[PDB]
Amino acid sequence: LTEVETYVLSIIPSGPLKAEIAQRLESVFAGKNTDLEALMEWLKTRPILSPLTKGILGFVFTLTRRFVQNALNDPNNMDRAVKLYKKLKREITFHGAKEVSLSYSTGALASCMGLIYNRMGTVTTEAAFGLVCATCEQIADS
Repeated sequence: LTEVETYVLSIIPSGPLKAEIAQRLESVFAGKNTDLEALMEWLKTRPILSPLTKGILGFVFTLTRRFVQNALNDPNNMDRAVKLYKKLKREITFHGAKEVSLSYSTGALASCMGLIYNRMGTVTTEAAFGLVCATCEQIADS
């Protein structure tokens, strides 16, 4: 979480929105804000954020919806996603997961988040965080 965050914020364009998001990630994290629905509707209606970025945030929040499924979602990316997912099912640590994921393209990583978002419980939370981190990192690096 505390690692994840700075990686997540790095793909948010500058402005008061970044602060709103950091604020919301932290209060969810801390179990202070428990209203996922109010949160998801809030996120769904945010301007500025690319659909992919909304989907990634939606995933993170769900971790800590059609617009998320569609955002995360070509066949080449889907094939690679399955191959990454095979590995992540076998990942128990955050860094193990992160290091493996970084070897895949942004499209494969997004699609892989998509796979897991329809199959929560098929990879551990640490693994899911690792994937989020790698995805954000690749996005920021371009």
